[PDB]
Amino acid sequence: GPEEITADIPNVGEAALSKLDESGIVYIGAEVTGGDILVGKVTPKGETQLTPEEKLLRAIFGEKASDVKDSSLRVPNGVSGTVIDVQVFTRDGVEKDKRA
Amino acid sequence: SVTEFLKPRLVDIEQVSSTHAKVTLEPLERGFGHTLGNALRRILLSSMPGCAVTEVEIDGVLHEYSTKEGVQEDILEILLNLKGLAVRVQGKDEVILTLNKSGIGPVTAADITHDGDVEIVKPQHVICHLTDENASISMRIKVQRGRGYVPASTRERPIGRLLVDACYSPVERIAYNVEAARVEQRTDLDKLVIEMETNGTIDPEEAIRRAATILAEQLEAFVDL
Amino acid sequence: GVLKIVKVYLAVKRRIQPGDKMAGRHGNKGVISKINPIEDMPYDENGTPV
Repeated sequence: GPEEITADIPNVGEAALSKLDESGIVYIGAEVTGGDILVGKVTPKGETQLTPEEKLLRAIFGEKASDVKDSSLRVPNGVSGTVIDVQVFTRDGVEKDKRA
Repeated sequence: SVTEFLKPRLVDIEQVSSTHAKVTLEPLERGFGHTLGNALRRILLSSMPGCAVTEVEIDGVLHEYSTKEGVQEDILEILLNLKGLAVRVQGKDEVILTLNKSGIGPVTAADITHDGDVEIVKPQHVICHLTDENASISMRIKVQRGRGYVPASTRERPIGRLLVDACYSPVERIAYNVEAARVEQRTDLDKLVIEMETNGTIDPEEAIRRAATILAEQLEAFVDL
Repeated sequence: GVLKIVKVYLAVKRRIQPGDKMAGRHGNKGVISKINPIEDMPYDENGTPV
């Protein structure tokens, strides 16, 4: 499957997603420092067999947390500044998000 | 006697301008003129308290690196202009002023909403310019009291609140001169004239008294030892 | 194989500090060694520091 830019990163907490908009992109004018998430992206991991432990995890914590990885863009250590501009380039035929 | 020193007093205060003054101390013994003058100059240039703008909020802006439609200046230039605003706060250590303006023309310090405890000493201070008839600007300005230079970097906030470095020192420059004083029956006494240039937000006499109090409180540690 | 690209721009302000390189127009370059307080700088008869 394809990689998705999205606001639903299951493992991270609520605060770390406070500066992202509905499309998973940092707001214009936000003050960021090292380690802050700029763009939220998830990489799918796929297995068609569900072990009983995996079934228990899916039942308790939901199926979204499973079969998904984290590959978000983060500010490098020792880098700070203010978000002044964001530009989105989308391939033709692909649905555009709200920010675009 | 030789162990008794004649002590100075504030004799003359001349107001050349609203931001320029002269203070006269007389009489002084041999060598005490420069000794007092250098210390007073250092204390006045280093330790005077004042009020300064620290935070700004504008409705349509998100950060300092943007522009507002109908305003000829960038947000950064507006903040730099606001850094130079001279305000005398007489009742509190923190206040919030409101500015609302609309129509073509310069927006200055006289357009700030009146407050009982806040005095604007330079109403002609230009803040920005509106170049469109259907253009309005509204802002909230946070002013607080302190001393010295505090950059905003050294000191979460919502998006749209802009920080500005605070320079609380009201004194712009200090000079002093020692002349020969004409006392009743002695010719070995001096007179100290202190020329003070400020921003008009502090009285020269209270500044001199505050400097003397600071010097005395710092010196009282050497008395006991 | 590329679906989307997102570019983000960060702006920062750099102030002067010891270790920065200053220069003139006559080949006189140097490095700042100290930031001196205003009352320690030399001044003229009018009290204007350098």
